[PDB]
Amino acid sequence: VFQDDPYLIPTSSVESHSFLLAKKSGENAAKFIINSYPKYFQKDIAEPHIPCLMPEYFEPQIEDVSEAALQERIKLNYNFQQREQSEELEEATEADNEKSKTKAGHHLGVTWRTKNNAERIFALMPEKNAHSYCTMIRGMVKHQAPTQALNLYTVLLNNRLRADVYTFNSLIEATALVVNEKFEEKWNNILDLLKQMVTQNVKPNLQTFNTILKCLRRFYAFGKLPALQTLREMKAIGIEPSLATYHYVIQLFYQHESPSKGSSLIIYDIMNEVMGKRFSPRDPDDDMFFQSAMRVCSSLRDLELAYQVHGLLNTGDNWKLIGSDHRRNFYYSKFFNLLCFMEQIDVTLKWYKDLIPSVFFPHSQTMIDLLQALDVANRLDMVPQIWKDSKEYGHTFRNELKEEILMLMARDQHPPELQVAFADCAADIKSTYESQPEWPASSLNYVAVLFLRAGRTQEAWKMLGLFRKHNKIPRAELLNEFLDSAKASSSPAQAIELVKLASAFSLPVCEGLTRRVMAEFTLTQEQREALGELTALTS
Amino acid sequence: AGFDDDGSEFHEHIFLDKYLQDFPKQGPIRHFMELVTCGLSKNPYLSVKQKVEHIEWFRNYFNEKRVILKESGIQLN
Amino acid sequence: NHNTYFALMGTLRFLGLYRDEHQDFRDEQLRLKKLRGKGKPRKGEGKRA
Amino acid sequence: VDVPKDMTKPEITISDEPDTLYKRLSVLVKGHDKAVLDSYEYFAVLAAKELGISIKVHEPPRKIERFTLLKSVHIFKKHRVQYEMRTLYRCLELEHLTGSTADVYLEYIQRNLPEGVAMEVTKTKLEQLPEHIRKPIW
Amino acid sequence: SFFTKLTADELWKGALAESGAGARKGRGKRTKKKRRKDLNRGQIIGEGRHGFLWPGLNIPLMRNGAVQTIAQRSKEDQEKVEADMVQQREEWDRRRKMKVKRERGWSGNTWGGVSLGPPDPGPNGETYDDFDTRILEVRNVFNMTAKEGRKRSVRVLVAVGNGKGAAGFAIGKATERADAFRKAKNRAVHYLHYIERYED
Amino acid sequence: TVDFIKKQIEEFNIGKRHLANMMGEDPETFTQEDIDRAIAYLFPSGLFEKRARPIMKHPEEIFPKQRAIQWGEDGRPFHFLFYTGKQSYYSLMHDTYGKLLDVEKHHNQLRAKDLLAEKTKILKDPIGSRWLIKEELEEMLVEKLSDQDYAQFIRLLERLSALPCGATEEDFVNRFRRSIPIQSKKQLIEPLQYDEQGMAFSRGEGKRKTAKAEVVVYGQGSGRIDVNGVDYLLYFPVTQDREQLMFPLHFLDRLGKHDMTCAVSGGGRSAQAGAVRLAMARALCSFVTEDEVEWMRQAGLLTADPRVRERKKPGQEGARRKFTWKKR
Amino acid sequence: KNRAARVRVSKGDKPVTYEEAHAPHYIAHRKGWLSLHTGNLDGEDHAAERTVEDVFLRKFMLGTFPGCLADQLVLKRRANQLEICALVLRQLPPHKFYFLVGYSETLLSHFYKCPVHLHLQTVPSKVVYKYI
Amino acid sequence: RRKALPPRTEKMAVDQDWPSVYPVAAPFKPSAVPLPVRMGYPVKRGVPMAKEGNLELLKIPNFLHLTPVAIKRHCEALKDFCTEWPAALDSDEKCEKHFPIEIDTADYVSAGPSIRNPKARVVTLRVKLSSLNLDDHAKKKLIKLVGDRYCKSTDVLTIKTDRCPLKRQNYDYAVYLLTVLYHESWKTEEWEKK
Amino acid sequence: YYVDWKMLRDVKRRKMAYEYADERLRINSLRKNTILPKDLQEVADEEIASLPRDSCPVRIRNRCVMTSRPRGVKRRWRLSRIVFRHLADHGQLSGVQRAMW
RNA sequence: ACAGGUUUGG
RNA sequence: CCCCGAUAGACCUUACCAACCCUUGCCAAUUCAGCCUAUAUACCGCCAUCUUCAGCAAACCCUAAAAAGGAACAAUAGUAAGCACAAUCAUAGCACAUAAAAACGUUAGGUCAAGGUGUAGCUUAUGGGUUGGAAAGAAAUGGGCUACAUUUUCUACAUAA
Ligand SMILES: [Mg+2]
Ligand SMILES: [Mg+2]
Ligand SMILES: [Mg+2]
Ligand SMILES: [Mg+2]
Ligand SMILES: [Mg+2]
Ligand SMILES: [Mg+2]
Ligand SMILES: [Mg+2]
Ligand SMILES: [Mg+2]
Ligand SMILES: [Mg+2]
Ligand SMILES: [Mg+2]
Ligand SMILES: [Mg+2]
Ligand SMILES: [Mg+2]
Ligand SMILES: [Mg+2]
Ligand SMILES: [Mg+2]
Ligand SMILES: [Mg+2]
Ligand SMILES: [Mg+2]
Ligand SMILES: [Mg+2]
Ligand SMILES: [Mg+2]
Ligand SMILES: [Mg+2]
Repeated sequence: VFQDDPYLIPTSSVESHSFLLAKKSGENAAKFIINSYPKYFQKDIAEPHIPCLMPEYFEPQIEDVSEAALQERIKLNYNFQQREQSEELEEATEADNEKSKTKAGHHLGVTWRTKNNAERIFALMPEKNAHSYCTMIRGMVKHQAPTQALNLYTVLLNNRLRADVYTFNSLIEATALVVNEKFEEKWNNILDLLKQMVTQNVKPNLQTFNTILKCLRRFYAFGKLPALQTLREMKAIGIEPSLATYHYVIQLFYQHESPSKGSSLIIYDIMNEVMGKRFSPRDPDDDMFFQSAMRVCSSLRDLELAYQVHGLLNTGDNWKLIGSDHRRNFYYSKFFNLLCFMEQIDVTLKWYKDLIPSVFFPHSQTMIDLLQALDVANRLDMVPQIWKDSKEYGHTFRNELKEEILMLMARDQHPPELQVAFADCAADIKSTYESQPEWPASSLNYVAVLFLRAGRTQEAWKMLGLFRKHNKIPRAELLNEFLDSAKASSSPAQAIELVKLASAFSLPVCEGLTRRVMAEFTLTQEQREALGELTALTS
Repeated sequence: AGFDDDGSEFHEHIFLDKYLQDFPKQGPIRHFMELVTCGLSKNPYLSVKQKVEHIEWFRNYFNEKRVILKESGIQLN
Repeated sequence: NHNTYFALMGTLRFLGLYRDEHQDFRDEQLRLKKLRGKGKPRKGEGKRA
Repeated sequence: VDVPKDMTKPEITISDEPDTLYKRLSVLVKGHDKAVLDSYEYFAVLAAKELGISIKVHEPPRKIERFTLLKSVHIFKKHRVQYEMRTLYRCLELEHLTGSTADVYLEYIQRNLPEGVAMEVTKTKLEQLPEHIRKPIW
Repeated sequence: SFFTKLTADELWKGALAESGAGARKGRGKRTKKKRRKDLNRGQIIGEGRHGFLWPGLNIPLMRNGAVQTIAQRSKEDQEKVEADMVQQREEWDRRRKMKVKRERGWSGNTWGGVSLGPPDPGPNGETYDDFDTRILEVRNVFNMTAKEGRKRSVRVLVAVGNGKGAAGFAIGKATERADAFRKAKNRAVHYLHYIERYED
Repeated sequence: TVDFIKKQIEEFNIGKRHLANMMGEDPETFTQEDIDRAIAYLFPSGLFEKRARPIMKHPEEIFPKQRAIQWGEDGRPFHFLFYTGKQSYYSLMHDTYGKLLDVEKHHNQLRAKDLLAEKTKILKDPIGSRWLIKEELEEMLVEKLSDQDYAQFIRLLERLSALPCGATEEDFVNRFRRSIPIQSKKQLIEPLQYDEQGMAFSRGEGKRKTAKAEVVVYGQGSGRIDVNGVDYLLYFPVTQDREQLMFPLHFLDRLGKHDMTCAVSGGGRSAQAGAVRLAMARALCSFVTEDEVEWMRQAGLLTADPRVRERKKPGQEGARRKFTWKKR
Repeated sequence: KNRAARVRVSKGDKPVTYEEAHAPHYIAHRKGWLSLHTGNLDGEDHAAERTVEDVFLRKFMLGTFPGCLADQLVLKRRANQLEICALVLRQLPPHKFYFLVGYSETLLSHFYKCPVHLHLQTVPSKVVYKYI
Repeated sequence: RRKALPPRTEKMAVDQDWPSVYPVAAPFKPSAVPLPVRMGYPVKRGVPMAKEGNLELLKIPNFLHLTPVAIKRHCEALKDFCTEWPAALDSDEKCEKHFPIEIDTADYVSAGPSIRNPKARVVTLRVKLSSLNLDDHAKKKLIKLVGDRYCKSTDVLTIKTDRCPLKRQNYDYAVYLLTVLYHESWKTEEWEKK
Repeated sequence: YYVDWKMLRDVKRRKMAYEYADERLRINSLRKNTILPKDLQEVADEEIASLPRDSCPVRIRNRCVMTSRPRGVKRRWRLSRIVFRHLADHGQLSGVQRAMW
């Protein structure tokens, strides 16, 4: 979807999120221009006459006939409500078919107006109950007024008209969301509604068993027993459950898994039983299923199961199973969280170059797990290769991530084979901050040990003198190390300035620095300077 | 692709003698209309309805102009 | 349809998507001419008035 | 290393209707330059040798259309400007093809057909006899 | 009539007539003025006559965490934006009006005695930093050719000297003034005298 | 630009590796023979100039070369004529003049000792060796050469050749000689085939002014021609057209010794005769010896007639006829 | 003297591109066609229907990308979908480039009743072939 | 703020599958091609232009998606849609004895918005008269009834129908013409006695 | 707008010819024949003459699309001989090149 | 006078 | 320059004229359109000419000073990127020929009438539509076709009647 030109290739996740919106803002703008000026696109040249490339019209066909204006205004909020008044002003009798769609057009978009239109459903004409609950029950759940919804069920039961699937798909939620120090009465009412749904010769659909399951996740942590009972009862019917059904069960198991590690095995076996067949996203609630089935693996440290979760998603459709990228960025990050340190460094590096630059950029979390993986196995040749990518992928998080990317060099040794990378990684960091960026004092201890074994003292001495002018002085262990380096390199003129710039700021190890300078001057035959420094620090 | 021509066949295009029943058979009207029928059958550009409309235009024109055919000396209906 | 061409181009230019350099040149030249003092007379006052 | 799994899912059914047979499938490819035509010939030969088509390829003669216009704007007729339009042809002669084979071959060819060339397909549809001609007596 | 329009470059080339057949030998020079004003200088791509704020050109793409819809300004701020555009049009000439001044050698409007800096280093690598140069004469020399008629060429006299007795002079003649100065500075080092100075 | 040249070498190497990978051939056996064809196939750029087509060769071939180092680190020039402008051309002139003086003194000593054991190797008529041209000398000597200097060098070479040359002097003079590009303009003779119990079988092809003719001749039968199934006398009523057929046969005395069948397409009454004549002449070479083939190709029997009709020009009548140009 | 599609010789400082540096007698010899389709063949039709749409797009893209378009367009016509290759300078932000490409792919497709592809290549400056 | 991102060349693997980078027709974006290609007429002292920003490299069609590797990879999966050709009909002698009728149908392709080509309506029907059951007088009558459409030297009748708009309608008209000719070749009317 | 008032009038001429093409096509069948008597042909002549003037395709002039030049315009490209050169020498038309033989 | 401007295609 | 714009005129073409009609009068809109009105001595775009003539030229060097010039081949201060020439390309094999190309400039050369145009002029008209005519030859002249015959004319016909 992005353009392959380097100036247009997205660098970070925010840029990738912004470029798509920018392109869509031009697409919908051109569509709006087409809709505003259809006469410039009426001419058809293509022989197959592709209708999707034709301009759309948002105006009705007839404005005088009320029955013709209602059917055009129900499909194209305020105009649909004004058409109702324009129809009722002429004393026109409206049937039970146009009123149903007129009420649905309002129940789809849209408190007082809701009641004013709901009274227009019964007071004007006896609208059919089969069209009454398809509107009012679904319109009151978003207005948070379920006390009137339960009366419509009694009304339709007294009118001897059966209740459809969409009735119970919302009434159980409406009666479950109302709880006042009681959780048993609502469950018993749900059971008594199911025993009547099975009595009224209406088979419960997949969403019927899914909606009751969606309500048992926010009320009780022990409510997984009925969640599994209905899951087995639905298997006993012969309807293969979609991903949305298992999503809520895995969500409840993830809530009950933090205190007890037993639900993880149930999650794993049910996921292994589900992953044996190719599914299809026939339910719009199949997005968080993977977000939970991989979050459990990332929380309980199961890479052998993270591999199975990754192999399950790309079985039938690698892309039609996740809707938003907010879940993808959290999904691949928590996958690489386990993949960095659990498996081999070779596997980590081979899965890095395929998912990080191509699929999605990591967050600030997995960037620390990468440092941990490169530190546990003592891998130094990959640090300059990962940092050059981090320069572009974590520039927004660099100021809160740099204090942990450079500590890996001091914990390991300094072989004489990587002395050029040891200098490049320090230069590309330090030469950019002095031209603007809080500079941590621990980076100077690293730039000292990178050049100590490298044998470059002239370039290392300037970095020590540059930071001392930043109104901040590092610890005297760095001074004692650079003093050993200077006394090994036979340059006594450099220590007489270090001791002076440390004594005026009163380092806590100044009494040891004064002992080390004496030994250095005795070794290099500078007792005159050894006494001159004492005579200078005295005053 | 995308053009079915109203699901017509060759018998609706070539064989058009079925529309010349409202004309004198032994008069010059048939001699004139056979040429129009051949031209319409040898025209892959027009559909069947347009040829029917041409035939009907000729029918109503000849049926409206009745004085000229009676004046010409040849009896036509 | 040259009328469709011109209307589409002018509508885009006025909406802020197309930038017609020739129309901008015509407008700049007309602005300079009216600033110099020789513009287009009003309809009905050219011959009589 | 991360290769997608279960990527094969076609919808191929066997209908009981006898497939149509073809004797000769002629493909006349017209273009402007010869390099594109040679690349297309190599591509077609490579696509036909895998399917077992035994394509016979020969180069039909070229056709050049030349036209003369004036050189100046108002009045200069002794001086002219002549423009030329070349058309090089390639003949792909396929023999012993079936209905499904011809369909898949023409699909794989017209999906990757270049922009600067055109292609004319002439099919020799095989048929034995209609029903009113086998042995009728008026 | 949209196909009848052309490029602004061709429009200006046909309007100013810089390549006219009369301006070759010198039959022009009557209306001695030539200015081509860029129309797209301060023309923002997003703004239009109707004032539609596109989420990608005029207004940002994201506000308050949510996307921005297609909106249009009222008829009270677009007029002020156009007034600011007219202000910038009338200020354009003020921006491109400045002559970089320098120190005067002899008079305020001459090059005699003005400083020009040390000459360029030699090809072998020697650098003349202690040398100081001065322009002594500037003259616009004309030559009558066969086609171009008057061929204005700048010839200047440039002297070099360090202050220890070694100095010289040279003449640089070219088409451009900056090129003539450079040629004179580069040729003045090759001709150096030594002046015997009693007690320096 | 040594760093640029090295970077281009590395880029060419990695691009050749990736090209072999994407083509599917072995990279070790992948060379320029495959590079050229792979590039021509992957980038089908049909142009009239091959140099304008995409080409990926070695950087040492893409970027041109120049003169090598003339002086070492000390700055002293290597050659002893570096301050002459042409350290190669003037060195060649000096060496040629030195060899000329040596040959002159050798010949003088031989004349004084009364010994004439040399010969004149200047008459190069049967060899067809011509002297070098300006391009043939500038391709050897890297630096440019002037026309007057080239003429002086050629005249010095001919001066040296006009004197009795020595043993290595002959090679020294001949190393700046270029003979005919192939020196073998003699044509090839088609072998005598035998098709379906038919001996003395031969076939020939001819063309003159858009008229293509093929002849099948049998050297065992009597003398007659079969022109498109009909007799030659009825096919060519004019005497000229029959003389065109008799001309190749009369020169070889094969009037009543060959039976021929000719098929001609295109042309008129004389173009067909000329094409059949050319085809017969090219076909009768298999029955005669080499000297008679040479005599025929010297007489013009084996050479085509490039005189075709020229295209008409704008503003003219017959590509030469101009309109009436009025002076006033 | 021929003037058609021929830029004259200046004093020696003007930058010219590979296309303008070649006289019109070099078409199909050293430089190729800027547009590829089938209407310009021998036994094919629709030569003007594609030519008018070519000129309209030549003007449309020039008006859409002002000042940032380096060279002319490359207009390929292949199987009912037309490709527009452009060499643009990286003057505009990537968000403004994506806005315009998404607006074009949805405007021109509906205006010509055929799928359009728009490919952009960002160059730092105009690539100079001859003297500059 | 200007950002310069390196192209894919520095990340291209030497063993990477090229059809994965170029599966379909592309405008030859130089950012995904690790091959340094120089196209264009060089200068007297210069070299052909580089691949970056080369207009001539975008002018020419690219076959990078049709490398032999991709050709084989695509043709391997196409073995499932095709059928087997009957080996008992390799020689045309038996093909003529089994299916004597030949049906020539023209089909054309062109890039653009229009698909309708008036040259596609023609349908040719070639029938060998030596494979039918006409008697002597029936054949002698069919010859004079078809006229010049029957080649006496080749013994083939050619019927070129273009009267119907649709190709299927022309095919039906051609088979009707063959049927009505085979039927009328046998009817001996009153005028055949003279 | 259009290119010129001449082109604007020619567009209306083509539109009226397409509008009344069927009527003239049906009436000319009554005049171009010799079987029907001339008595009705003389009336059909007056009837077809009573039609508007711009209804006959004879008034249609093949002008250019870009500049609407009345002469020197090719029928295949519908472009003037000068605009065609201005585009071909630019290279916006495939296959067009300078004829060299 | 420590001088500068002013003739001419120059 | 003179079968030139025009590879094309009964209406349209056609910008000419006479009779009559309309004046925000092609576009969404514009105290706005529209002009085949003048200026080709303001232009671009396109060309004619010398012209199958080769010269042009940034960067250096030289002159008993330099405005400028820079050459003697048995050579006396000349090197040089690129543009011209050349080579190459096309007339499906070479060579040839043809084609193509021919910079910088002269003719204030031709084109405001292919198209857009700066300046100067029209808006109940130099603008937009309908109908009818746009002859004719006292005379001169350019370029082509037919011939003024016997190597001709007619007949069938490849050329022996
Ligand atoms: Mg002053
Ligand atoms: Mg106009
Ligand atoms: Mg004087
Ligand atoms: Mg003439
Ligand atoms: Mg008229
Ligand atoms: Mg008129
Ligand atoms: Mg007028
Ligand atoms: Mg002029
Ligand atoms: Mg020369
Ligand atoms: Mg000089
Ligand atoms: Mg040079
Ligand atoms: Mg040349
Ligand atoms: Mg050749
Ligand atoms: Mg030659
Ligand atoms: Mg020429
Ligand atoms: Mg003049
Ligand atoms: Mg003149
Ligand atoms: Mg005028
Ligand atoms: Mg104009």
